[PDB]
Amino acid sequence: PVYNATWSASLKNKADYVETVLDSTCSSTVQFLEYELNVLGTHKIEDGTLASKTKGTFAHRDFSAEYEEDGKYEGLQEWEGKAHLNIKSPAFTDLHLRYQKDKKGISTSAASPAVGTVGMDMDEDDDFSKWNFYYSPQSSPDKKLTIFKTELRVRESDEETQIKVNWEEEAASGLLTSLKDNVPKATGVLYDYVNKYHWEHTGLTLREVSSKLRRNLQNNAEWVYQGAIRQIDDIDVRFQ
Amino acid sequence: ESKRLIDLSIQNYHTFLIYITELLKKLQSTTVMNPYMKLAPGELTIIL
Amino acid sequence: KSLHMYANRLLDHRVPQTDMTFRHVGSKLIVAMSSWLQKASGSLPYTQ
Repeated sequence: PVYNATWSASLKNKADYVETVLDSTCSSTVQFLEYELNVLGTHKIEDGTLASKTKGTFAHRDFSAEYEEDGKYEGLQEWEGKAHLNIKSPAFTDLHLRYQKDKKGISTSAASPAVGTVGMDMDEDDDFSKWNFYYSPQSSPDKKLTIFKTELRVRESDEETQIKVNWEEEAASGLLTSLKDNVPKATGVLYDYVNKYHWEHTGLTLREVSSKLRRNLQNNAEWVYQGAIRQIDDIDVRFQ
Repeated sequence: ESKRLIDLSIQNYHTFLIYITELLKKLQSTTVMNPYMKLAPGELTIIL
Repeated sequence: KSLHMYANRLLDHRVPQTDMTFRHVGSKLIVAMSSWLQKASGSLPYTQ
């Protein structure tokens, strides 16, 4: 009656494609300890190649997680598709991750309302290749600060090859400033989080509970002290 | 204290990279062997 | 040429937050050594 949890799983085969359904939920006397998690994935192996589509979504008091995957898997080294993650957290900051992969380019970045957008892009080709690691300022999503860059270029004339490595001190300094500024942002959210749970259960803050502990310590100290004083008189009188 | 540490880190990092670039430039001036190295502020290019 | 480039390397680099190159410390030690030498007995033009 206090706690009820259900885990339901099912694997089903339907001719040409497999389907995976997972469910999990819990009912609790605790408000922040109840949830429902769900995922669905359809899997078709077409003449040996795999086409994959799956959705995984989570629901809970302090946030909800929602992930989408799509793509196909050719051989063991060729996955082409997209992966998108989106997090809605009332308890903390939200996040949205996007991953992309095509046969000639890999692009992915994470948009954080505290750090900003951090991403990297890999363009690959026979006679050239370029790695880009950039940080877009939280205050300026329109520009990319190149944290680092690599540029491989094999010359089609002669046997020379160029390696060009570039980095920005500006990007590093800005990211460091963003990180040092993010410290209080996490501190406050976690502090209010713990106080919220203390309220939900006993109605007290963390500081209120500390004060209660101190007060009880003082009360017990006096309870001991009074008897410690009384014993002296007891001993004296009995000796007399 | 966390913010102070990060501030000092940025400060010394910047104060240090310029000296590193100068030393790298002086070192690259030493030799002219066939594999040619080109040093630039915030960048290095390697020809093989 | 090698000694020149080594001297250039030494002059061009020092730790951050200090702008005094180590060559000044070297010159200080050389000055102390020369003072001791002139103090030493048995002076010769080769000492000069």
